[PDB]
Formats: sequence, C-alpha cells, structure tokens
Amino acid sequence: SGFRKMAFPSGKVEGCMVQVTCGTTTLNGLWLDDVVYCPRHVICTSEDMLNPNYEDLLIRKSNHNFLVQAGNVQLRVIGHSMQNCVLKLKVDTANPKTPKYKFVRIQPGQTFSVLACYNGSPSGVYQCAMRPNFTIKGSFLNGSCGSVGFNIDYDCVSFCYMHHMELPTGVHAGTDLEGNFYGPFVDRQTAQAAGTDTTITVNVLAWLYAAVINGDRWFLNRFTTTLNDFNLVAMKYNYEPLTQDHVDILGPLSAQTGIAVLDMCASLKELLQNGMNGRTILGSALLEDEFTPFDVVRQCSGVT
Amino acid sequence: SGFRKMAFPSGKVEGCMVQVTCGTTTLNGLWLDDVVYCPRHVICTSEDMLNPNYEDLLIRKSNHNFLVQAGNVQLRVIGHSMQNCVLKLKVDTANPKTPKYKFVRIQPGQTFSVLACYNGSPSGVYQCAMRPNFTIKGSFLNGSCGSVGFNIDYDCVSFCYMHHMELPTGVHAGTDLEGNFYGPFVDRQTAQAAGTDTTITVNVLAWLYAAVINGDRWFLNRFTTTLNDFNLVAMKYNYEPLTQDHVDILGPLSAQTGIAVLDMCASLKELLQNGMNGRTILGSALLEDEFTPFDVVRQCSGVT
Ligand SMILES: *CC(=O)N1CCN(S(=O)(=O)c2cc(C)ccc2C)CC1
Ligand SMILES: *CC(=O)N1CCN(S(=O)(=O)c2cc(C)ccc2C)CC1
Repeated sequence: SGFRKMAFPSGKVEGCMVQVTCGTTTLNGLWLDDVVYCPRHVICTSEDMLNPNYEDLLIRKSNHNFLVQAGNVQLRVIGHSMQNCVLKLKVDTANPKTPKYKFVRIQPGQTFSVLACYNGSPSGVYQCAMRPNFTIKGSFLNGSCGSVGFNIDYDCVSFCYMHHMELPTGVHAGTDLEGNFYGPFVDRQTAQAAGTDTTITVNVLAWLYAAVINGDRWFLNRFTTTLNDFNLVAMKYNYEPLTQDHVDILGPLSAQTGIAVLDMCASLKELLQNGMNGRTILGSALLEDEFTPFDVVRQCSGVT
Repeated sequence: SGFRKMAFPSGKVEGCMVQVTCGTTTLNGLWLDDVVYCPRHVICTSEDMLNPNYEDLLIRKSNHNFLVQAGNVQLRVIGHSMQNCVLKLKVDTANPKTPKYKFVRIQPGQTFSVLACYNGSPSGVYQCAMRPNFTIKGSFLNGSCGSVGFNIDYDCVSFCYMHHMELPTGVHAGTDLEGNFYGPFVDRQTAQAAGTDTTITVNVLAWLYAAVINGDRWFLNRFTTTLNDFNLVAMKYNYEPLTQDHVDILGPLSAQTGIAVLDMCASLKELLQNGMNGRTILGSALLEDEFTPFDVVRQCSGVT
C-alpha cells in the first residue's frame, strides 16, 4: 500500500548523459549510439538569445568547437547538423551504455521522468506531465538544458523531452528528441506567456481511483453524473473536458474498484464545488493531475 | 527556477539489486562486494509471521536454500548469517557494479530516496523522510521488501533504509543496513500502531525558504516571533519543537534570502493559525515537511 509520485529508475539515462560546451556555454547532451543530442542554443552568447539566427550562428562552428565529455573522457566530434531546435553531434564512438530506446512525441496529460543534470552529471529525478498548455512544471537552473524526459517500457527508454527554456513565470518549455518544441514556444528570449494551466481531468480521476485502492475513501458520495453535466463543472474550474476516450481509459480502474467512472466523476464534481474542507487525499490537499491511468495501474500492480 | 520533490539518480543502486528466494517467498536483496543484504523474514512462511523464532527458523536453512539472482545469472551462496533483522548472504562473486558506499542510521526528519523493486527489478524512485514516529510514507506492495533507501554524496551511496513492514494504517517500517529497525517496530505480524505523525518544523521552514527563492512569497508577513512563542503554536499543531540547532541549520537559507529564521517562523505561525485560504505554495495546498535545509540548498544550487 501507499501511493507516491514515482519516477522511472534513471540508470539507463544516467549512462547517456554527457557535457556539451560551445565557447563559454556548457549544457547537457544525450549520447545514443554515435550521436549526441543537445539544444541548439549551446552555440549562442546570451546576447544572441534576443533574436538568434541559428543557421548563421552555426556557420561559425566547426566539429572541433563542440567539446563533448562523458565523465572524464573526451568524445571526438566527426559531424554536426541542426534538426529543428536540437543539434546532432556525430562522435567516432558508439555509447557502450546505449539502452534500447525510441523517440516519442507525447500528448498533453502524459507523464514522464526528468533526470535533472548539470555539466553532464545527474543531480536528481522527478516525475512531470506535459501540461495542456505544453509547459512542464520542472526544477531547472542554468546548466540544466539538455536534461531529458523519458518513460521506460520494461527495457526500452522512450525519450519524449529535452529541456530548453524557462518562461518569466518559472514554468518550463522544451522539445521532443527531433528538436520540435511542445506548444508554441521558441528558443528566443522574448515575450512568451503560457496559456491557461488547465487540470488534466482523466489524471485526477485516475488518482481518485489510486486513493480508493490505498484506503482514502471519505470523498466517495451517493451521486452520479453524465459526461455533459460533469463537463459544465469542468468548464467552470478550468478542467479538460472529459471524453468517452477518457472514460474508456479509466475502465480497468473502474473494474478493479467496482466504482463506475461517472460515480467517481460525481465525487470529483463535489470536491470541485465544495473543496477538501481541510482534509487530504493520498497526502495531498489539492487534486493531483500528474498521474495517468497507466501510472496508477503500473504503481498499484508493481510493474518493473 | 522551479522546486520539485527530487530523488537521487538511482543508477548506482539499480546495479546492486538482486532477487532473494527462500522456499516460496521472493523479495529484494542488496548486493555490495561479496555480501547480499535482505530482510530475515525471507525465511518465513506467512504462518511463521504471527510469532516467528528467526534463530530456530534459520537452523532449517542452508546456503543452497538461498536462491540469489542478479538479472538472469545465479550467485553462489558460500555463507549466511543473521545480523539483527537482516540476513547477510556471502556469495563467491564481488558485485562488479559495487559503488563507493556507507551504511548510515539516519535521524527522524532526514530525507532519502527509495528505489522500489519487485523480484530484484527496479519499478521506480521517490523521495521519503524518516518520520518523527520512525515510520516512512512509502509505496510498497508484496515483493517490495529488501528495497532500500539511500542518499548520494557525489560518488558515495549512504544506504540508510531497507523495507521490511507495512502497518495496518498503510505506513512503512524498516531497518538500517545493520538490520536494526527505526523506532519500536518488529518483523512480526502483531498490533503495532504508529505514534503521532508530527510535522518536521525545520523541513517546513526550509521549504518556505525554497518557495521565496522560487518566487512564491504571498505568505511573508510583517511579524516576527521567538523560539518559545513559536513552540507554543508548534505544540498545538503537532509540529516538532524548533531548537537553536534548527535555527543554526537554516542559517545559510536565512543568509541567501535575507529573511531572519524567526520572521519565517512568524510566517509559518500565521499559516498554521489561518491556513492557506485556498492558495498554494510551490504547487502544494499543505505545508511540505520532506525537504531538509540541505535538500533545499542542494536543489537551489544544482549540486551533482
Ligand atoms: C537551461 C540552460 O541551461 N540554459 C538556458 C538559458 N541560458 S542563458 O539564456 O542564460 C544563456 C547564457 C549565455 C551566456 C549563452 C547562451 C544562453 C542561452 C543558460 C543555459
Ligand atoms: C514487503 C514484502 O515484500 N513482504 C512482507 C510481507 N510479506 S507477507 O507477510 O505477505 C509473507 C508471506 C509469506 C507467504 C511468507 C512470508 C511473509 C513475510 C510478503 C513479503
């Protein structure tokens, strides 16, 4: 029993972290086979970041300008290219610790683990979600860029995030490993505001299932609702509209608990309308929305 | 910017996890040099657990009864001994992935990372604290026992916890790596109730410093207090009495923020007396007490 915000074991990703330096800028790269992936803003001076022309900045950079270091051993760069907002540095050595891996572009509401690194060295691991506004709520200081977000399916690491940006509101923006930003964000120091941080309804419901499974049940009530009635309440409280797809995804948690998805919706409806009244659910005083239905099943069943 | 419940990178510990089976019971062992550490209740039938005599149960066990498996390779057991509530299984092979390590018995209020494992395979990593009642609030299913808690100082893993027990209230009890339980808990299926779960005052104050550092400042007020006045309020709300040692430990966060420890105490006092009034601090609706002052400095400065 017990339910905790859990990250994937970071070992397979730790073995892929290197340091990349172009001139005076140091950040993290991801070393997979004979390619090191890193944010293209490694080629910028802070000056450049107001309105950088990356193609033009890149022309001034040669292979030998990209200093790549795995622990205390230097990698030889034999090629470099820009793909969207990332650089791919071809090195002469395949990373011997390359795990089985995929690159996946995740949907908003999907969760992943971040290995926060500085100078290619891991500092820690935490769980994130891609927010509906395509920000993530991270812990990233100067030097953390190139830190990656990932899921693990048994032995295969699916890399979904590379850290690039902090918005003036202290939320985080970045790319998939093909260098395409999540949402409308750009690697430029400009006016970029996050849109509404909407709550991931399907994740809250999953987490309410996790609570019932782990003995926290005070918020169960005698009510039910409909998708359309619940969605009137979702709208008011800036929650994602709940769809039949979301209902279908909650099926297995429904089955195991014997609580109909729409009855749990009626519990969430009452919690939205009445608050927690100073009570807690799985050690939280607000409605947690960074566990997926998959995350709840995984943790509640002890998958490895 | 941003502040997250962060675990240590788990790689160094992942390389130490094995599976231990005695008869029908499978749990996790920790493989360091040529010794595998595991809970002694691996020798029990569920029947035994009502009132086990471990010395007498152990007499029936030989080296060859302890099946130790690192991934898909079997380790040869050449000796076994009971130290308090753990077994030490001597194997003929030093773990080649043994990191630099120490065993440390932590004090209540100290934090650590747990690598949750099942059948010697890592499922995930989360941050815990040793609670003042010597429980931890974990995520542990059947098969998770032998999962360990640890801190990392640069390259040295300090193992502080091995998971042994769930109390009927769904909180967790276990041992240091010398097999001594934290608190009054025993590896017997009996009436064991946790005492008062008191809030770690010094950790809450640290986390209030983390909030100010990361821009959450609405709870700062025009008041100060004294240790004795604050402690009257701590008593009422089941918070640990704040000591000059705690004040001294908060010194560096005091220095960096320019907020006197006792002024922050007055903010915490008002939050205890008036609640959050539906507001949040670093994404929380309650007062977080599982970050140490050390944890805040570490995360806020990007140590690796
Ligand atoms: C995330 C991360 O490590 N970084 C992104 C933000 N920069 S920066 O904008 O401070 C910067 C400074 C300098 C001197 C050159 C280039 C950049 C982007 C730090 C790195
Ligand atoms: C934490 C963990 O993995 N375990 C502790 C609790 N036991 S048990 O009490 O269910 C048990 C069952 C059997 C059949 C033998 C011995 C024990 C302790 C499961 C393991």
